Amino acid sequence: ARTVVLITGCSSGIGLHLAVRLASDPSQSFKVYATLRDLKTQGRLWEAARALACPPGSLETLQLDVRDSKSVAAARERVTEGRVDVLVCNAGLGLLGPLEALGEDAVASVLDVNVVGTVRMLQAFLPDMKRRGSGRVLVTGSVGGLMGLPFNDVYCASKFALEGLCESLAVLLLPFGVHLSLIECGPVHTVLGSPEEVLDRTDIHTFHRFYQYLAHSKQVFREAAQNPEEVAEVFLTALRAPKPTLRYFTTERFLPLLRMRLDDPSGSNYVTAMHREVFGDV
Amino acid sequence: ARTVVLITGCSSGIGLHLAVRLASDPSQSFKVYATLRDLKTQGRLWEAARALACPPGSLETLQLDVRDSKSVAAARERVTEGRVDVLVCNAGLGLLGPLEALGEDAVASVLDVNVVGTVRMLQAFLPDMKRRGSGRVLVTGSVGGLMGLPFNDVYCASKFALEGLCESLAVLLLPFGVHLSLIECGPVHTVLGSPEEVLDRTDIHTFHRFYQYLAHSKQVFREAAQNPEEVAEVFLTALRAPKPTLRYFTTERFLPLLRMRLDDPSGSNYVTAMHREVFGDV
Ligand SMILES: C[C@]12CC[C@@H]3c4ccc(O)cc4CC[C@H]3[C@@H]1CC[C@@H]2O
Ligand SMILES: C[C@]12CC[C@@H]3c4ccc(O)cc4CC[C@H]3[C@@H]1CC[C@@H]2O
Repeated sequence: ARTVVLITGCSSGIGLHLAVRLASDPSQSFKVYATLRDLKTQGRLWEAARALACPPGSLETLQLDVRDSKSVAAARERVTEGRVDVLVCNAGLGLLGPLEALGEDAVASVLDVNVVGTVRMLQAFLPDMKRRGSGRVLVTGSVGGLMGLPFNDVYCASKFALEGLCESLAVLLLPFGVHLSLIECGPVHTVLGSPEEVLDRTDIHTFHRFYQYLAHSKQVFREAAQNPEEVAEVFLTALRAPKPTLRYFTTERFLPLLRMRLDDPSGSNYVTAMHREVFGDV
Repeated sequence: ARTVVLITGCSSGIGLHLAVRLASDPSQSFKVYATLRDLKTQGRLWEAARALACPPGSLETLQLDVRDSKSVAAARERVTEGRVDVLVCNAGLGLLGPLEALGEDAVASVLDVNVVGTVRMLQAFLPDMKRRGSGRVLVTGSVGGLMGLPFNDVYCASKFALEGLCESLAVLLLPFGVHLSLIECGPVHTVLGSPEEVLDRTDIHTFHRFYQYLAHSKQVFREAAQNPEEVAEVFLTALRAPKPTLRYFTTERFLPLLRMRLDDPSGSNYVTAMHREVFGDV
């Protein structure tokens, strides 16, 4: 179809749902290049596509490893239409655990995939959009890019990094007609490490707090996780907005914590509120 | 002396000033390990130390490359007191230019030094502080970690990343008696790329906007840059606070732009205001 969409990280989760949502759109106006790091994981995407009866040719899979600029360049060459109307930077990795228990390689990988990988995509696709004077870039954000969460230090670092990157670009892009938007997701229905391993790399008190955090997050997920269909639709709302805003929120549930965070720049109200919220009183 | 301070990136700028400010303190209560990536750049630090008459033994230089965990481990071993009371994570790199004109290596380096290097330091020193139930960690922040600036995409990405990292850690650290604070700096009196090189890697319109930005920043610096002595003193105010806050601001000048940014979560007021502020009307 006519609007060419390229999405990264479509093997599961939001990327998978978004790819099939667009490819199966009743208007048949989207051509979707769903990219994955490893093609051997494409089965779920095709099963979903078949379930939604995506018309033949509305969806194509490409292997694209955001850690490698050559892979990024090669996938761009595979876009037969010679243009990308909507670029969805969704590829992302999580990392949970006490900071001192995280391997340096794992820390570097999260940043390389989440942040540098997004930079690689923008460097490869943005020039063309600037030239044409049109294009939409949607970036999967997280409420973790808006406020710090204990035991998610590196993940939050990476999501905050995207906020800074995108906001900086948005200020420049205004006159180019290229729109960039972050879709700020809360928990969505869709890694960890052996207790033994974690305990071996941290102290007993940190380990105890980790347990409390895990218990707390499990509850937040139960109460607040959204269906992927609801979240994917927010991407569509952003891509159809004639004048998209910088951020779209999939839920308003965290806006108050965000405001408290915003109203006390010293950060002490937020730190204290979040600490009592997750652990209790200290 | 008694309070052991370890500071990264002391070859120039804030780190250099802070190191000599602490080592020369009239109380003679600080022992400072000033670290540098390359010892051949230590001359300015020693000239400054001599000018301030730092008592012999109040300052020692160590080579510490934050990109290398072995180097981090080796510097930690050189701390003869066997403890670090105050850790100042200051090492930082800047990167200015149109995103598409930045080399992938330069982008990765900024993140590795600014973000992963800080993680390496925390992983190496935080466990000890948690064990003792005391310690202060000061991290050099920037107003660029609080709001996006055009042409500073990667730099802002890295400073925003520190905000997320530190805020996440602060929530956990509250009960450990380990204090973490970001010192949010505006311009301070203390890299770029050939016009030809930049033009070769971007379009003429982006290049034009880059010129406008450079003109604008030159003016902001002239009007708002603070003396390094004033900025270094903010670190001291934070390190002496009995109950330090998460953030200290060296200036209040940008607080309004920060508030506008905070009051419109969609980001459109900020993007528009910043765009007119730097370029004009579009
Ligand atoms: C950061 C996430 C959204 C915010 C969630 C949250 C939000 C608030 C809170 O008090 C705890 C948690 C735990 C899990 C978090 C989620 C894990 C993945 C998701 O992106
Ligand atoms: C980001 C910095 C502080 C904020 C400064 C600013 C702040 C506001 C603004 O409109 C423009 C600039 C240009 C230079 C920026 C500085 C460059 C180094 C410093 O950390």
